[PDB]
Amino acid sequence: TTDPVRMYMREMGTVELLTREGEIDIAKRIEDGINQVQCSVAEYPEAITYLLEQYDRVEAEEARLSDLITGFVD
Amino acid sequence: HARSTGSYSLVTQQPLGGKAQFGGQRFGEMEVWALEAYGAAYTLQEMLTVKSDDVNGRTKMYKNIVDGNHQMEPGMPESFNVLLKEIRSLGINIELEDE
Amino acid sequence: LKAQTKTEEFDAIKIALASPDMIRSWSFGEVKKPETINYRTFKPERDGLFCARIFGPVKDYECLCGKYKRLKHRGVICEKCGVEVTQTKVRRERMGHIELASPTAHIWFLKSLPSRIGLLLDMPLRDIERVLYFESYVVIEGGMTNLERQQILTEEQYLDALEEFGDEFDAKMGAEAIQALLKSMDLEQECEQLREELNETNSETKRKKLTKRIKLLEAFVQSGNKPEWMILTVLPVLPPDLRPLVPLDGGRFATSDLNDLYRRVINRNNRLKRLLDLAAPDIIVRNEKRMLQEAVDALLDNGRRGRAITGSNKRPLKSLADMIKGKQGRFRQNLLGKRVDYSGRSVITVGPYLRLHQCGLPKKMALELFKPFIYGKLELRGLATTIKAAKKMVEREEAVVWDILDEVIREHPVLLNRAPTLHRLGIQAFEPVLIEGKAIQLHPLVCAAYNADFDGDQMAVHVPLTLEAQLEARALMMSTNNILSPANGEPIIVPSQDVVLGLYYMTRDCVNAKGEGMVLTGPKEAERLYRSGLASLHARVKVRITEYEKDANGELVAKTSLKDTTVGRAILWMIVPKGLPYSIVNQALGKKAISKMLNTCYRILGLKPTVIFADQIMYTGFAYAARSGASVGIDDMVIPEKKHEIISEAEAEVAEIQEQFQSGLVTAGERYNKVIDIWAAANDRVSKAMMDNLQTETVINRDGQEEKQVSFNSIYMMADSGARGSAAQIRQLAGMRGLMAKPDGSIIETPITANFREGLNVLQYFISTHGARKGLADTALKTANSGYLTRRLVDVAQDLVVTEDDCGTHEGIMMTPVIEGGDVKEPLRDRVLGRVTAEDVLKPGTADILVPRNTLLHEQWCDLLEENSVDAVKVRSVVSCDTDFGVCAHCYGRDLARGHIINKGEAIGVIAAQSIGEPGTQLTTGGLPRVADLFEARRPKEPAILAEISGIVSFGKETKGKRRLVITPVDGSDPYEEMIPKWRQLNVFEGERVERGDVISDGPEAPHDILRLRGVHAVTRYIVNEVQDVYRLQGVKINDKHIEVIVRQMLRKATIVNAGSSDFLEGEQVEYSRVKIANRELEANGKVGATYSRDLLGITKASLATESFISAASFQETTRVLTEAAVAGKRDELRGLKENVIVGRLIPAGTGYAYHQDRMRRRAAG
Amino acid sequence: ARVTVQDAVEKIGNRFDLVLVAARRARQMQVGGKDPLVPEENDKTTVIALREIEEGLINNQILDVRERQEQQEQEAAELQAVTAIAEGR
Ligand SMILES: [Mg+2]
Ligand SMILES: [Zn+2]
Ligand SMILES: [Zn+2]
Repeated sequence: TTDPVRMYMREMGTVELLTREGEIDIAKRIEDGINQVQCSVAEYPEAITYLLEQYDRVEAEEARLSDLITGFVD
Repeated sequence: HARSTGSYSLVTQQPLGGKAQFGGQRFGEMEVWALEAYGAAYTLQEMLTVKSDDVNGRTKMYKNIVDGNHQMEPGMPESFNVLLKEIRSLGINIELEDE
Repeated sequence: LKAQTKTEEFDAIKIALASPDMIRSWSFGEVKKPETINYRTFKPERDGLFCARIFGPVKDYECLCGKYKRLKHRGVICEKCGVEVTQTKVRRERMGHIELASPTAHIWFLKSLPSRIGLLLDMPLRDIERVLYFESYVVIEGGMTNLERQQILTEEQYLDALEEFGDEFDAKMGAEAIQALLKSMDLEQECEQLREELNETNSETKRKKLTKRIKLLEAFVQSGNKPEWMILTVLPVLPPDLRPLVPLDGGRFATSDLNDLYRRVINRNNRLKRLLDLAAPDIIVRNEKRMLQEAVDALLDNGRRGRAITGSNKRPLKSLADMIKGKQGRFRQNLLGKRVDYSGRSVITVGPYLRLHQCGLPKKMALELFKPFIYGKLELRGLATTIKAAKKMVEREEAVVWDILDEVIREHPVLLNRAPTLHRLGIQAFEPVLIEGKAIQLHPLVCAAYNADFDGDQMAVHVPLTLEAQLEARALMMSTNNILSPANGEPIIVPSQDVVLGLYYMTRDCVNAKGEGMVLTGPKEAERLYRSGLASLHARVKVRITEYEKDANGELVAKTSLKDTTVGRAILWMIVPKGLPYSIVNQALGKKAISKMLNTCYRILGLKPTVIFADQIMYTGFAYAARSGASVGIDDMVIPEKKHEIISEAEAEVAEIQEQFQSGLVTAGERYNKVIDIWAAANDRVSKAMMDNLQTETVINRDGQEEKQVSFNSIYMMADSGARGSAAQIRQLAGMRGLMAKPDGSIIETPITANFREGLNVLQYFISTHGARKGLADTALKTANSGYLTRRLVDVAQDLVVTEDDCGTHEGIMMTPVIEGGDVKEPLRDRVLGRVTAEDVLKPGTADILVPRNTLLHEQWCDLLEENSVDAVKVRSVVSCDTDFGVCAHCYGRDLARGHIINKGEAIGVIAAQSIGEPGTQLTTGGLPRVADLFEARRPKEPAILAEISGIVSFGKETKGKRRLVITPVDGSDPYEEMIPKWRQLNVFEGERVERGDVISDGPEAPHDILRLRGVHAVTRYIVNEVQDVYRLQGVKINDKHIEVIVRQMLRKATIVNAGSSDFLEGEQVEYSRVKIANRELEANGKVGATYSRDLLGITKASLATESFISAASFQETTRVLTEAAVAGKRDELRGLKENVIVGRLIPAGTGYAYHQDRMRRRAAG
Repeated sequence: ARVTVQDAVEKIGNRFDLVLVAARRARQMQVGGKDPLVPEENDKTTVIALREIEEGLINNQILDVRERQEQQEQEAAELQAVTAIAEGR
């Protein structure tokens, strides 16, 4: 009927509401996915040496601690 | 009411009274035909170009009226010049060809 | 020589689709932000709808940041925030753009009634929208797999087809899909395929759409437009000052609605860009794409989907399509119609002292109007040191400035105009006469042409500034140069009322009066007798007069005699110049004769003598009318003595017929007609009683007992002279007035037995009310109806102008007297006057040429034709003129405000439309709607049918709903059989031969037939004679010429039959076509020339087709015209009137016709 | 004043070309290049040109002729000035 209000309400109504268990399933999946990319990042030598070369600039007053790490675990 | 040169409308440059010095008389379609039945081209051109709608021609005329030279260097009426931008504001390319 | 690369003077114009890169050419920056102004400092926020960097400086020659404030610095782009310092005018010029994330459809090419994207792709509209809303997938460039190129798929089906065919198959959805379709489309290849299929299958359903589409495709290819451009990549933004935010009093702001729209398009667009880098789910970015699509649509043309509403205000915000659009179409020269400087207006008054060529002008009006001239003149002679001091002088109104104004006014015409301008006489030029007071004085003789009463009507004044306007006004628009109606050669300057009552009372005679019988040497001592009080104005007297006849060769003869006349006629003779005979003033001089006096004076002595003559008639009329002491008393209206008795006798008839209805001798309906009939007869009786009594009852004595002459009673003189009043209105004053009518249209059987001289009771007035209210309503409505008709008329003609000198065709129409049923409802002399003979006409014997081939027939020639008995003259008409794209002056006629043959370059179409339209107020099948039906060609409700072909006819087959008529030509082939419903009573004899165009039944006939079967001259004669019947029945004089030009414009188009150059059935210009087969008749193909058939298009339909699109964009639907033109890349060359007015240059007619000619030949040359 | 232009319309038939010719002449007088060819009554240039038309001493042919002559009258003066521009070589 055009009137994009209609073509949204009817387009979204197909997606079924999540069960309380289904949310944790997807969220668990999220954890897996990111950690995969985190581990994949951990496996790159240049990714390490780069971080090293960057912190050496931080102690040399060529950058600031806020522009590199947001903090570790803790 | 009588008006020589008064204020002008901003949106389209046209005679408009702002001082309560009234804007000039409105020249309509029927009056244009009346000029068309007569052979008067210059009266009609000056009517819808220099006397009203041309932001340039009006001043170039006034200076000539005091200088003693009766002429008109008409140019293009600002209404049509605005209409070009409205058409051109759409996906329509409108050009003035040749020479 | 090099053509040019800078500003010369353009000819034509071109229109086409805009490329994304082409749109980027205009854009001086991308508007990246919804911000308008900073909100505290009101300066434009950079990269926003209002931006100094992209568009222009806020104030003249000054940078925004303020670093470069000097007028010397100009091409400098400021280093802080780049703004090239230049006049603020450029903020009204420079455009912008916006780069859209996803493609977007242009609503004009999607939703136009013949959806352009739809029929370009040969795809339905609902499908395209279903694809645009992401509601389904469509195939593109299907390759060889399973699928059609344009086929539409659903979710599962697209998925299934992809699992089956991974590659070598492609499908998209949304705007990107449609753009992919259009880009992949190869128009040339599609053209070839479509040409073959056209030839193979014969069906109307198939080839109608087929031929329509093929035209579009080949047009679009040659256009230069590439289909992709219907999908917008880049969106232009309108210059800021054309949609301003400008402040008001009290610190409030006001702005155009476009901003609210433009702002939206940016935001959603920007949001979409954000939504791309965030990797949003499909369901969102799709919704965002739809929202962007909806927003752009609302910006371009609002109202074709949802009609979005502006902020805080219910009223839907006006979009760019609505800015161009309107009532009607383009306000840029629609009604109404742009404000104009150097003008004014006020209530108008008489000023009888004026010469016909001048007018009284209020002092203050002339001061404020000529202000620049006064300034310029004051320092030319040195009365003011400088322009400022001159201003201070006229602002101080120093006594010395008044004399300078008398100089600048003297030779400098002014234009005068009234409110309902109809024909060209609605504006006339006058010489200003400085007059104390705030009222405009207008020459009485002109009051007829303006239809201007003095009851408070206002008139407008315009100053003709340029020299050409002064000479145009003086030599064209001047009052004295139009003394004759352009509709008919009769003078429109005819004295009106007071003046004609003066001359009527002047030349009249009573039976016995002072000075009766004496004799005087000449008019001089005749006036001396009258003014001294010795002799009465009207007395029978012999006086020696010297009249003149120019009947020699260009030479005035003189002859003197003793004429039997009155004193008034003797005195009046002093005015009549030279060669007019005394016979013209020797009569009673009514309003009708007093007009033909001026007319003959014009057709004999020329222009100049008639002007001064006309003035004198007015002056002497007013003077002598004042002497006459005419008045109106209550005893001036004489009621018949027998009135009450007539009412009583008429009252017996109704009671007689009533007794017959009580006894059933007569039916109810028959009674009503009967009673109504006796009352009507009674009204006639009372009317023809008071008319005899009132007219002749002056009964007076000369030397004997009695005698009776025409009454000298005041009110009779008014009605007799032609000044004012008529037998109908007089009848309402004295005799009973009418039988009124109840609202449903019936007429009440108890008339108004009283009149205005007596009292009307409660009932009679209440019954009279309906006639009044319907009168006012009818006139006020018929006024509006008349105007609309003139519109259609000027739209269908307009550009028709006299172009060539002589087209040189013997062709023309046969002019005969109208000869209706009696003797001569209109003569031959009036029908042929001022026209040109088609071929030499014979005496009853021959080898004697009276009028030699083509000659303008003037008064002498028409009287020479009347001397002889000649009953028939063939006359050249504008409908048969061989000249293409105009009319040759030789075929038109002489008619103008001047008696000479029509000039080269005068625009006849406008004056034709105006001449027909102005009287339309006086009209009332029957009436003005009958006229409208004629010019619209409409086929009647219960038409007749004309024999398709000559030869013996008979009836065939049987009753299916049509009983077929079978025609059998003698020599030719039989096969014509027409299906005629047999339940319509026939006329045509089953056993007789009928010529093509005979009467096969009764009832009106469609003029399409008459054109087709009888021919062009037949149908044009039918229209002119029928339309002229309507007007002449109302007493309107309109020469047949104008009607003939309207007819020519109706038949402008024709439909080809044969072939060998162009397409078979195309409707096309007979100017173009005839010029094409005349060009084809030699060279080219030896003769391949194609046969056409003249067509009859109604005025409103024929006006639809106009080569210039700017003209069509005016009065038609703008959107459709612009689109339909924009696709084909149509190039408007101007060449017409309407278009040149819009663009504001010289009209290619009249004074301008010299220019355009000089320019037209320069074009397509070296 | 000039009440009717009829006499001028006789001299040049069209009556539109009359306005043009009278215009061209009226500027020759208004812009001071020339002087009237017939007694000026205080009549403005508009009417002076029309009087010049009525008396038949001014029309389009004459004006073009007069103008075409003045071209050579000026081309005679500058003859040395413009031939001195041989510096083009
Ligand atoms: Mg009124
Ligand atoms: Zn700056
Ligand atoms: Zn012709």
